[PDB]
Amino acid sequence: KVSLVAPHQAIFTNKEVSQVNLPASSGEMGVLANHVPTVEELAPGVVEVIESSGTASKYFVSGGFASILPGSKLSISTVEAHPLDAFSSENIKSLLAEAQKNASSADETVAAEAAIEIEVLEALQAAV
Amino acid sequence: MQLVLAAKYIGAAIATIGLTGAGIGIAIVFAALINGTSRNPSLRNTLFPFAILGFALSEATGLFCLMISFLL
Amino acid sequence: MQLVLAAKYIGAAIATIGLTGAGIGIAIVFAALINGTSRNPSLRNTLFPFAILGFALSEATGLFCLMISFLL
Amino acid sequence: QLVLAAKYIGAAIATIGLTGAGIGIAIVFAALINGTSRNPSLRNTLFPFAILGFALSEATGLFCLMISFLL
Amino acid sequence: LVLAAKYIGAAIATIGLTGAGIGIAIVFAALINGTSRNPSLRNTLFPFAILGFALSEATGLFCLMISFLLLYG
Amino acid sequence: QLVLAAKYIGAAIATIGLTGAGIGIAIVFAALINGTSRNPSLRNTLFPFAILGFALSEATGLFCLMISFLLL
Amino acid sequence: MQLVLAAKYIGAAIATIGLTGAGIGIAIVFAALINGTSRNPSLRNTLFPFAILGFALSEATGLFCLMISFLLL
Amino acid sequence: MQLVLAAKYIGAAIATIGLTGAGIGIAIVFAALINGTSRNPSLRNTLFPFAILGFALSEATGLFCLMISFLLL
Amino acid sequence: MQLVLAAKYIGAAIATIGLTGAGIGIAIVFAALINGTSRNPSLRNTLFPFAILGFALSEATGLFCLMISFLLL
Amino acid sequence: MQLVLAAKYIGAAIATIGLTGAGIGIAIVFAALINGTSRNPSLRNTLFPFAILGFALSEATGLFCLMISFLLLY
Amino acid sequence: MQLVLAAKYIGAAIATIGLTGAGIGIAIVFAALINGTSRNPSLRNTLFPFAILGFALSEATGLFCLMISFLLLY
Amino acid sequence: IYIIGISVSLWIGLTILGLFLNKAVFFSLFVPSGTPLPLVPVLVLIELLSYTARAISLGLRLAANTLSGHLLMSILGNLVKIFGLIPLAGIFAIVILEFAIACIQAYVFAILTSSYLKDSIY
Repeated sequence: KVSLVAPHQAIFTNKEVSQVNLPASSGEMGVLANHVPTVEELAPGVVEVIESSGTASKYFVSGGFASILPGSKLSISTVEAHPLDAFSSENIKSLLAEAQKNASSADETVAAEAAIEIEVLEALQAAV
Repeated sequence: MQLVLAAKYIGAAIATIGLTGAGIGIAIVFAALINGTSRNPSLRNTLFPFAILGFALSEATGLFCLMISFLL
Repeated sequence: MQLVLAAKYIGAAIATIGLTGAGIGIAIVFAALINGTSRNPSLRNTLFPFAILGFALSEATGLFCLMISFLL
Repeated sequence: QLVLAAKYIGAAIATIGLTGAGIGIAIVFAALINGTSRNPSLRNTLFPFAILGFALSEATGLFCLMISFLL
Repeated sequence: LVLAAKYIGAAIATIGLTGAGIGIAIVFAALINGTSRNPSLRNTLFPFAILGFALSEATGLFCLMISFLLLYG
Repeated sequence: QLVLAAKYIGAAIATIGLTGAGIGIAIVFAALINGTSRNPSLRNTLFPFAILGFALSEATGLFCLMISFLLL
Repeated sequence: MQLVLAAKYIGAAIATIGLTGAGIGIAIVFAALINGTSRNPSLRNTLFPFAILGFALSEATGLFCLMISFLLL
Repeated sequence: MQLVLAAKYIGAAIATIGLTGAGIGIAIVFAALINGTSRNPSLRNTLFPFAILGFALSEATGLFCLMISFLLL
Repeated sequence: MQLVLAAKYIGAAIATIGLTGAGIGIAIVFAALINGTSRNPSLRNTLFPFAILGFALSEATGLFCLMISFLLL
Repeated sequence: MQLVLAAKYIGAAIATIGLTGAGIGIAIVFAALINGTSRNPSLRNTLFPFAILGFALSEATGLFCLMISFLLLY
Repeated sequence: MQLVLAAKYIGAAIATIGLTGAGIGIAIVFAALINGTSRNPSLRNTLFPFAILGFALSEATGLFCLMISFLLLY
Repeated sequence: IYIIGISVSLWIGLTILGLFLNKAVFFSLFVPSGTPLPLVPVLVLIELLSYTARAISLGLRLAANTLSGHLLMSILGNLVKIFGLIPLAGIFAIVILEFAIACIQAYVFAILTSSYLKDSIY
């Protein structure tokens, strides 16, 4: 019973799931059958949802807010949710190398935006 | 003997001070099991095997300390 | 026997120091159960069985230590 | 004079157990006061667990004070 | 031996003051932190702090009666 | 002899209660300093409970010190 | 041999005061492992190796302190 | 005479047991003030007055307990 | 002076019980500063001045209790 | 030498009171490492290296206190 | 002698009670450093300099208390 | 083994104190900076004083590990006089913990020497 609705398509939609592990801001917590109401912020990690047996679908979420209801409902609202097989290893190295050289090189919000992009690209490349 | 009888009563009383560690050990595992079971579902499983096995290890300090007090 | 009578009264005082673990042990399981029953979910089951069984295990240290103090 | 001198020490060292009974009444009340402001454990519900939980923690202090005053 | 044991009875019995002194601060810490969460002010948390402090202070008053009785009676 | 030597011990073991009174002023000040930054418990409100709570916690140190000074 | 027999009985009781650190050490490692296992899914292996190895290290203080009490009795 | 002289050295030793509450009390108030200052914006004044006044009240237990030890030695 | 000589050695040992409050105070103040510095960005000054000043106040109990033990030896 | 033999037996048992700090110190470092390993993603080394070095420093208090108790009885 | 020799052996055992504060101090600083390093990325320096400097201040209580116990027995 | 372990550990502690004094002569001696305060020279329980306490951990660990292994003589007389299978399972865990303690003790010496070499060049 999950409600992983993004801003482009619906993943879970109907209540037909068992377990789901999504990387939150505090730690890598996972929802079971009927989790408690712990609506916390989701970080840029991997949101895998185990479907009964070993039919889990690894969905690399870009970060959101994993809200849990008290009636056996888990609403994982994220901006982008793509699979791990939809990313290339050669194209991911170009964005991580450009963000490291642009950090601490100017002013305004140019140096602050490069630090957040380098941390999210390093976590997705290590989970291949 | 007067000296042997006085040391036996003091040995059983000084050895009873170790009940604070054994009494708080069973409450420490029970506090985490009561708060952890509300998240679901670690009541009948998952944390059920850890609560039974964890309480037996913490209770070994109270049974070993009580044997030397009754034998003195 | 002046030495045997002096050690009998002192045995019931040093053995009573273990009440700190048994007294605070019953409150540690009740504090985590009262703060978890207010949100997800109730208090008539689930946590009700763990609070009754958890308080009986932590109270065994106080009853066992009191028997050696009254028999000396 | 050895039996009379041991009677005074039997009630002084036995009073050291009041630390667990004194702090136990405040530990159960601290969790109930912080949890009642989360809406809406007021009438009954949390009131029955706090009254029954305080009596179980106070049983250690009443049992330890009986052996000290019996000398 | 009887007069020397009366002075030590009022000193070793004062070890129980650690539970009564820390109990007044444990109940006051949860009431002060919970009152700033909007809006446990009038009664509610204020009324339970006066009644809850009497149960924690009962251990200090009962332990002090045994120490004062050995030095006077 | 026996009465003069027992007067010095009546003020030494009775001073062990300063740990509860000394840590009580810090436990109430830690919750008041961390709670005042949550906006905006400053004037009164939380200041009245911290001032009244510190005087009640300090009563254990003043009451235990009266028995130590009366026998020394 | 009255002085050696009186000091031998007090050695087994004074050395038993260290059971508070060894008894609470097994419950401190079990409390963090029970609360962390409910967050999914550090159960089979992974985090099971640190909990099993951590309980044996904390139990070394209770076994070493009990050897000095049994040798003097 | 001889019994009063031996009790004077032991009177200043057992009375120093109160240093655990006064020593740890100065660090308990500083731990909450250091972690709370970086939470925006308990810095200038506000929390600075309670930390300076709270540290002097918690340190009064160590100075009062040390006066009875120095007077008997 | 046989009773006064034996009480001088035991007076310096029982007075060292205050090291538990002073020893744990240096770790309690350092735990809040290390965990609070990673919250962005309590590093330069701000929390650095309270950590140096707070550690000296908690360490005053260990130096004051050690002076009474060395004076009775 | 009845006074030296009686004081040597009590010295080995009174010095064992320091095992509470060394015994609980190994469980304090293991509780933070077990709860922190499940928060993603330090498993191999990183946080595992501080647990081995932190447990050896906390156990030095129990090893140093045990040497004074064994020297008085031997 | 006699009373002087018995008080010297008992002084080294009673002075070892201070190891509980120094032994648990190494575990309290290591628990906050291991749990705080998982927030990304307090590794090189920063948290490593405060943990090494903070452990030396907590260990000064155990080393200073052990010198008074070893001087009475030697 | 007990006398050879204390003598070999004392020689390693003198090399750490002698190497720190040579590096603090060609680039002054900064060490701690400060925060507009004092009382830093009285707390000299590190560097030179830390070498005597760090080297003593290797010798104290050998005496504690040998005491647990030598306690089998007292337990063998009671088991050959409940079932005796509890002593065989408990002795196997102590033998595995004693062999695994050598890796943690050797890693503590390398971690302690790494902090002294980095602080001497800063």
